[PDB]
Amino acid sequence: HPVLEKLKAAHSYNPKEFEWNLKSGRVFIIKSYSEDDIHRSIKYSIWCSTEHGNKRLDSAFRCMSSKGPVYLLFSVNGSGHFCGVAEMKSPVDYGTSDKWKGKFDVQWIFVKDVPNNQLRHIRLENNDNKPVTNSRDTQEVPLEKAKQVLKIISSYKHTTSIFDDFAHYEKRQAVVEVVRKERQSRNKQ
Repeated sequence: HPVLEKLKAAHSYNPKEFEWNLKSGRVFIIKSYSEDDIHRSIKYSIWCSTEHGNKRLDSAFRCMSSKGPVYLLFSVNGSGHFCGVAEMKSPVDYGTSDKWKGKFDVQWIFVKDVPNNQLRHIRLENNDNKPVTNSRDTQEVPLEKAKQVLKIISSYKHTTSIFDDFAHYEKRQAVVEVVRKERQSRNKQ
């Protein structure tokens, strides 16, 4: 599969060393609606949250302007694992450019399944001491606990990725586009 080979050659997924001991920065949970959205995000380096989520992330990125990075810890709802880590790279663009209303740039860094039981011992004092694995979308992670999460995700010797199913997602999306196009045609009549 050529798209995945292009993506892996052009970007440096799952670096073997990663500075997790962040001197500055902000870290947030991302809860995706689906694997398809993750696949689309890795392929096109974009993300979109809800309206509320986008406002929070836009504000954080703009407040971090030159001081340090904004990291996104991805997990699809009800999945039982995190699927990767990406860096936020731009503010939110609301201009007209069809399922996502805004968008911002991300750089996917880790694409690897890290099970939730590797992280449940880390709790968020700013979210009623619940496990970081029980977070809502765009929940901010305090820097020290974020260091621990990034260290575990960075080091974890994973068995699978969403990449293991790349062709599957490529086909799903392709079939969807045909389905949409023909349906749209039946409604043009």
